[PDB]
Amino acid sequence: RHKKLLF
Amino acid sequence: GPYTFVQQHLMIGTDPRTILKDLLPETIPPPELDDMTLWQIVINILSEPPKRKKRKDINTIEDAVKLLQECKKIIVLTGAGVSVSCGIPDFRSRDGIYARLAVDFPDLPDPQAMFDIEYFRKDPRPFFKFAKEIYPGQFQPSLCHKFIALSDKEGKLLRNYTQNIDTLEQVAGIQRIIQCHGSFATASCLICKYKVDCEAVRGDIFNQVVPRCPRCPADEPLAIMKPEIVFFGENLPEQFHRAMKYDKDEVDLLIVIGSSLKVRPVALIPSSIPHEVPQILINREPLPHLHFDVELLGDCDVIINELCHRLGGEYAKLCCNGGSQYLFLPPNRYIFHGAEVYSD
Ligand SMILES: NC(=O)c1ccc[n+]([C@@H]2C[C@H](COP(=O)(O)OP(=O)(O)OC[C@H]3O[C@@H](n4cnc5c(N)ncnc54)[C@H](O)[C@@H]3O)[C@@H](O)[C@H]2O)c1
Ligand SMILES: C[C@H]1CN(C)c2ccc(-c3cccc(C(F)(F)F)c3)nc2N1C(=O)Nc1cccc(-c2cnco2)c1
Ligand SMILES: [Zn+2]
Repeated sequence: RHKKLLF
Repeated sequence: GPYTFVQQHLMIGTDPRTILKDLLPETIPPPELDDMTLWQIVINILSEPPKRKKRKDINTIEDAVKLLQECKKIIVLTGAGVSVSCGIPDFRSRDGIYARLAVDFPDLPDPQAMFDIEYFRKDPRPFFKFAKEIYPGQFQPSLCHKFIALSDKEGKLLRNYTQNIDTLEQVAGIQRIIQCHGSFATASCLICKYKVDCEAVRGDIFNQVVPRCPRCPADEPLAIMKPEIVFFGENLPEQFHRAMKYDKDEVDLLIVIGSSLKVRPVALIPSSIPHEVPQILINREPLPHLHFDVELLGDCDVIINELCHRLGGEYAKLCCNGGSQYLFLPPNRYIFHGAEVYSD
């Protein structure tokens, strides 16, 4: 799933 | 998979250079490279996802005003830069809030830790110090906000995806908005899920008192009222995924304003739409990890101001009032006032 992540 | 492909070749004793001779038809790899290193090169090449490339036929700011005129269904992706002129500091820029938080919060490692649920449970004070400074009800929206608002009123705005939680687009009049990271609209107890509106916790927030649940036992320490701000690790709202599903095949123009695009899945939006759709960047710094068609670099207000004057009509009625100073770097990059890449 597309979870809020710092990339 | 590419990975499996290489595995099978390793079981056979295949020379990687044999595969690389036609996978890199014009390039021979330097003599002093490991075999496995070469195989990793093979994996990366084969598993490289199809990317959008810059359109060669779209470059200039004149091209940009052309697109703004003829396009309906525009997606505008905004970030914190769009609100710094309103009086709301950045994360990326010089003298953010973190410089002042690290002063008396030695445990706070990065700005992103304010939106870390584990750190929050440990000590929610840095978050609520941030909340008081950025809390809705105290700031006037910028020229950009007004610009996006006018686009929506004209029926040209497909949607404005914002990473901002300042809720300034409500003030500006931007109705076709998605708040990708939530807002301060409600607040909920971590423990019992007792929900409450923004007002109920506002008093405590401006008094630097951590808003606590009035229903949970008073001795329970984690009974804190947390605003519906999406934290890292958590899911984005249902609206985001629902809107992107419809919008990805409807958009004919993407503008990115005031964002470093370092946070997923919002940062994937330029990668998620059709490759032919034109992409404009309006930002203080360039973003080399993406392929924008036109790069307008500087304070987004002075750039938008310039764009509006060129557009005339209702758009020119917005801006502060000739052109604006810029350094043009062919084919597609413009350096306006305020452009900067900060480091030390
Ligand atoms: N107002 C807000 O909602 C707000 C404020 C501060 C931090 N944040 C967090 C920041 C983070 C989202 O990343 P992002 O939105 O990219 O913030 P960011 O700090 O990572 O990036 C801001 C980008 O905008 C650029 N910029 C700054 N000022 C201007 C300007 N005046 N004109 C044009 N460009 C400018 C800046 O160079 C940078 O590339 C989320 O975690 C937010 O919660 C949000
Ligand atoms: C293993 C990674 C990091 N390591 C292992 C590397 C170490 C060295 C090199 C490299 C250095 C000099 C020349 C070359 C060359 F590819 F032979 F030209 C490769 N490349 C890579 N790597 C590459 O991925 N190189 C590479 C080289 C050429 C193309 C690609 C690529 C990746 N996706 C599309 O193309 C990737
Ligand atoms: Zn509770």
